[PDB]
Amino acid sequence: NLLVTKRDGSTERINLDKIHRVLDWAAEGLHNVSISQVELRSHIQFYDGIKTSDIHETIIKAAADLISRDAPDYQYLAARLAIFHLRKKAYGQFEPPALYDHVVKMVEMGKYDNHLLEDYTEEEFKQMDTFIDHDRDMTFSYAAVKQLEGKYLVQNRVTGEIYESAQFLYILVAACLFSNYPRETRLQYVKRFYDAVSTFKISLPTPIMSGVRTPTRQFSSCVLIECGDSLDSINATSSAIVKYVSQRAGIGINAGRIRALGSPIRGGEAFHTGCIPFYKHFQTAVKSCSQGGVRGGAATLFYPMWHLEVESLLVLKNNRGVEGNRVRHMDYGVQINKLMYTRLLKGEDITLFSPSDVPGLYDAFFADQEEFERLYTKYEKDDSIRKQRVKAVELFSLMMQERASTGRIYIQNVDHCNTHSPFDPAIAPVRQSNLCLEIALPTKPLNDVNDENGEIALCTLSAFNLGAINNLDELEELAILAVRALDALLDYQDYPIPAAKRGAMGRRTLGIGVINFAYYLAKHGKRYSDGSANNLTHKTFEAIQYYLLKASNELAKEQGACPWFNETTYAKGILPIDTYKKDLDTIANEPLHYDWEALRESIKTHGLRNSTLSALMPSETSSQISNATNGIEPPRGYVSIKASKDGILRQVVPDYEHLHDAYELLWEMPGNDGYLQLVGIMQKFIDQSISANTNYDPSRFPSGKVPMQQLLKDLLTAYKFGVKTLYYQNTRDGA
Amino acid sequence: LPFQTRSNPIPWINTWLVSDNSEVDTDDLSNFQL
Ligand SMILES: Nc1ncnc2c1ncn2[C@@H]1O[C@H](COP(=O)(O)OP(=O)(O)OP(=O)(O)O)[C@@H](O)[C@H]1O
Repeated sequence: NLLVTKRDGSTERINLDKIHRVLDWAAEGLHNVSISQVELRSHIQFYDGIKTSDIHETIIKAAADLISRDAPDYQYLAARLAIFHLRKKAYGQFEPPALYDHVVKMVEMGKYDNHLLEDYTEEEFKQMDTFIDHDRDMTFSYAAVKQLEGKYLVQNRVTGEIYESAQFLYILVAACLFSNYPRETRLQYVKRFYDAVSTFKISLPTPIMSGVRTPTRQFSSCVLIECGDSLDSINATSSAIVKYVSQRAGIGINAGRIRALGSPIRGGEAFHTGCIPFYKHFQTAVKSCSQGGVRGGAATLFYPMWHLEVESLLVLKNNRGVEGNRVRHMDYGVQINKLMYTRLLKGEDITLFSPSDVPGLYDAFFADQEEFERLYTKYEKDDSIRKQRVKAVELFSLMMQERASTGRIYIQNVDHCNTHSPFDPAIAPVRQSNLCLEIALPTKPLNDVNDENGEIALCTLSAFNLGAINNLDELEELAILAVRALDALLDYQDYPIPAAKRGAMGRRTLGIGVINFAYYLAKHGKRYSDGSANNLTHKTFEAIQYYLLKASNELAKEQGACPWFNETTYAKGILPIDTYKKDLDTIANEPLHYDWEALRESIKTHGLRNSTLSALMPSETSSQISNATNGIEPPRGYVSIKASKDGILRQVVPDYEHLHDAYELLWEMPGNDGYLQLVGIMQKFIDQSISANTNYDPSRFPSGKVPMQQLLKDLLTAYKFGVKTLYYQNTRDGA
Repeated sequence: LPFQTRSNPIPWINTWLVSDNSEVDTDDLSNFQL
């Protein structure tokens, strides 16, 4: 006869039928899906004592491989086949156990934190069980599902055991994040939030979903640190980075302070060794947790473009060069300002100085654009001062090259990140941005690894799905649901370094990111390149921002008001709707729609629970969990492809059925101009910096060589519309 | 037409019925007004 080994353990004879019925359960309510297809696709090789689990495993990958553009449903087909396996591999049976029962069981197993069993009585638990819709597990697109089977779900990494379920996960987080809340609104918010996230209406950072409800108390994602030219300072930075990379966090180092090579030390008793020696160390620290240095530990370093070693620095990400002259494991962000670009357009030179050979030259760069301009020329025409002249047209050129050569050298216009920042340039000047490039928060160096003064920008963020809200108004609820819930994490997550805790509790900066922007612009006909979305964008982002400030301002009554709020310009009555670059009105004529003055005063009177609520960050996993489009950048193709642990993943762009025409794929774009114009608009409302990336296609350029002209031209375009930063330059590879 | 409309349950069958065997200038820059 024939044999089989049921996951239960017992034996059975092969039942060719039982398979079919399974595929059916999936093909149920689907088209273009051939039940017979997946079978033959899978070449399932039978052999005695084969486990039923493995058998089931085979079809999952097979169905996932048939997820073609012509077969959009297959994406959901395999998804159903997947959800099944998971639930049964963690519950013994297809239907998960009651909220209460489960919560408790996993507690004593070390997996769920008993913290919940104490803040919620059985009744409240069994009640919340009502809100839970296990059936929502059948609303996942396999793309997202596969991710859940790793990062999000609670599981045993050695043994493989999966202890948890897809709505089960959702609800727990909602409550465990609202536990310390009033008896009367607490059950309520627990549901209104659960649905907001369970319905993919509001996606949250990967780190969050996994650990809310487990032992670990840390939600930190991206951090910033400014290093001091002083020997001792660096040593601390070295330690901090390791402490933070040890908890898998992205790093944002600012060594623009290390005093230049040759600079005096102690008078004339010893001359400085340079910035590079300090920079490379920074890299070993971020990799302190990485195997082979291949992956893990992300460090982005920032520095002034007028630095005396600017030329030295550009080379390092390049692979063509001597080891000791290249730090290639980390990204770099060139800092630029208004005078800088000026020199380029005038074919004039750029005097390079050392942060330590000039007084007021640095600080001015970040906060005041006049002083840096007045001071600059002074030393520029001064000979006492170690200097080095280099034609601007000669510098910007080099920089831009490495940017397209690697696609890691970003850009950051300081003046815009200070004249259009919720913070005051004098009081809390922003000197740097994070690995993601989307965070504009104030920074301070640390004398010690645990300096009291030190400030370590800590950013916590959540995202709003534009493809999940029918009208702009719906945001106002989701706004409070996010801002409130988020602000709570700040008091639930422990801070490794003290300089962070203080700097965190102090302003409670909140980063809110929007996703599925591609689907949105398409659902309205508009596109990126024609810019017909310029107005649609202005009106949209105008709202998203308004409601967030109103949600925060409102909380500025319910749980105090911000510790440092005074520093920010918001308290000074300054609004982000009157700081944007005037150049923008020229690409958007969509006047504001929601009374702003109402908040202009309501926030003068009461304050804000946070210092920042608007930022744009590109997220790999938040986007696919909702089957939405990555951040704002349009998809490179209708049939999204990726390698999971299995190595085949397919994600059809939201609604390919009527949406094929309206989608303007990243490569379908004529030029980068269109993209920028929309970005500059978003900035007019973003407290913090959008992760806008530029994309070029050599295949479209005469002699197949992207012209320097175009590259430089674009940079000016961004600066002209008040764009804060630049992100990956990805060229048209695969040819 | 009497039988209900459908999508070929088997597409794998088709296999057998098909045909069986850097530029830099200050020129263009000078003009931009950031
Ligand atoms: N006797 C069998 N022969 C071949 N395939 C089987 C057999 N029994 C189950 N399968 C298949 O393997 C998969 C696993 O089923 P399941 O996840 O429910 O766990 P199980 O141990 O097989 O329990 P049960 O078979 O009683 O449902 C299903 O897709 C099913 O089609």
